[PDB]
Amino acid sequence: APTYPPPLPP
Amino acid sequence: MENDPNLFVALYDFVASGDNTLSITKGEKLRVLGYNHNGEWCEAQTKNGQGWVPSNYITPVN
Repeated sequence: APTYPPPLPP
Repeated sequence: MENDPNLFVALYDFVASGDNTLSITKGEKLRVLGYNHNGEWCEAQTKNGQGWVPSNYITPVN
């Protein structure tokens, strides 16, 4: 998994 | 023999950002393998492959 957070739910 | 996996459905489209993420489309079925350390990313399988998707972009489906 990416070290940056995922996008918020749209 | 191993049981059929229970499945999830995608709630929203997500376009891969590279880095072992997986693009998914609203309505696709997924099999969940697990989560990262803080639960925000989910490692999943679809017809298009395997990779990380946002955990709250998917949900269980009967």
